[PDB]
Amino acid sequence: PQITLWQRPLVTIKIGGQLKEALLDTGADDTVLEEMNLPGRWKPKMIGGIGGFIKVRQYDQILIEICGHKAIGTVLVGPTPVNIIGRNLLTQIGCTLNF
Amino acid sequence: PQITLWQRPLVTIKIGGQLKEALLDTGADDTVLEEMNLPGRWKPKMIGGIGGFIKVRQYDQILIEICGHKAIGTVLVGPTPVNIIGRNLLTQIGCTLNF
Ligand SMILES: COC(=O)N[C@H](C(=O)N[C@@H](C)CCC[C@@H](C=O)N(CCC(C)C)S(=O)(=O)c1ccc(N)cc1)C(c1ccccc1)c1ccccc1
Ligand SMILES: [Cl-]
Ligand SMILES: [Cl-]
Ligand SMILES: [Cl-]
Repeated sequence: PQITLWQRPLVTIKIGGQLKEALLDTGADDTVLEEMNLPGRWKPKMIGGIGGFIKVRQYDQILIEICGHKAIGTVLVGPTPVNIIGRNLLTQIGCTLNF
Repeated sequence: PQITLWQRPLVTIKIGGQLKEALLDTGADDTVLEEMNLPGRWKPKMIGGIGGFIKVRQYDQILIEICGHKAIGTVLVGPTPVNIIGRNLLTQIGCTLNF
């Protein structure tokens, strides 16, 4: 699809068999989701935001479907204001910016 | 142009007679620039997200040139770790997400 930016570019994602709403975020290097259960082990990660840095849990090789496109990659879990799909998965789904 | 997301989508902007590098950020509601001077009236504002909130100065009706496309809009100025072009100005240059 082609998504304009007059409103937040919110899409439905599917992860662990559940639907969530998430923001397609070209400013985010990484995908970060609100607290949830994910399978497997996690590793520590620090990410920097507008307000400073936070600690998050890093899960690798996680299956996630984004606006109907399947991806398998790194998902960080922690105290984010909204679920955010970052460049690590935007590239998997073939997303570009155009003007 | 078509800008891929393999790397941060950084472009050159011109604002207040200064050339700067800024991030095209579909996740950002607002445009936020590192500390700089701008003409005219401003009011304080808090903007938030990952990490928490920061206080910024809000300047309205500011001329900006983004990757050679002229726009006008609100520019926030404050302690952001990176110059961000948000949706308020992305729309004006006709920027879309495509996949
Ligand atoms: C008054 O209105 C607001 O304050 N709106 C919020 C908003 O747009 N804020 C933007 C001006 C500023 C944050 C834009 C945002 C993404 O690239 N970031 C900046 C880019 C990095 C590289 C510096 S960020 O918050 O630091 C970030 C960093 C890393 C990662 N993985 C994800 C996000 C907005 C938000 C949108 C997206 C991410 C974080 C916050 C928000 C939503 C819900 C509740 C509170 C605030
Ligand atoms: Cl990944
Ligand atoms: Cl505006
Ligand atoms: Cl349009």
